[PDB]
Amino acid sequence: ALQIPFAMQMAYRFNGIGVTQNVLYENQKLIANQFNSAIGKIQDSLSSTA
Amino acid sequence: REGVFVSNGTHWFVTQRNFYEPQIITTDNTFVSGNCDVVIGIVNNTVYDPLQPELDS
Amino acid sequence: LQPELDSFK
Ligand SMILES: *[C@@H]1O[C@H](CO)[C@@H](O)[C@H](O)[C@H]1NC(C)=O
Ligand SMILES: *[C@@H]1O[C@H](CO)[C@@H](O)[C@H](O)[C@H]1NC(C)=O
Ligand SMILES: *[C@@H]1O[C@H](CO)[C@@H](O)[C@H](O)[C@H]1NC(C)=O
Repeated sequence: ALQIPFAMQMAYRFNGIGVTQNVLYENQKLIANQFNSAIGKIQDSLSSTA
Repeated sequence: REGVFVSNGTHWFVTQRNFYEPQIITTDNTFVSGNCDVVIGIVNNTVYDPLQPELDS
Repeated sequence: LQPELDSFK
């Protein structure tokens, strides 16, 4: 295991889907809120007694 | 353009992810976009330009 | 680059 700071850990994953990593850093705040926001809904999806 | 930025204490370099092959930072292997006002973790440094030595040479 | 310099020095 080699430590990789999470900032550019996502960046390489973006390179793996044909997206330039420059967009991520310019949109780091938006992605973080979007990721956390999604975690909010997924929790309620299971808690909704479905 | 490829790999990540590394520094042996004070001298920054560019190397591929899966091996340590440090190289001098250059415009050819580092695509530039935007300005260093929104990226978190930017580091001030000069980027060697191969054209300048060739200019007037 | 070499021909470019030669074309215009
Ligand atoms: C880091 O690497 C450069 C590259 O040659 C070298 O000059 C320098 O002594 C090394 N150490 C530090 C602390 O910069
Ligand atoms: C890294 O984290 C430390 C403390 O957690 C903080 O002081 C520093 O500004 C951070 N740097 C970057 C580039 O995020
Ligand atoms: C980096 O350079 C900019 C402009 O040259 C300057 O405003 C800033 O204070 C420098 N240092 C940083 C960003 O740590």
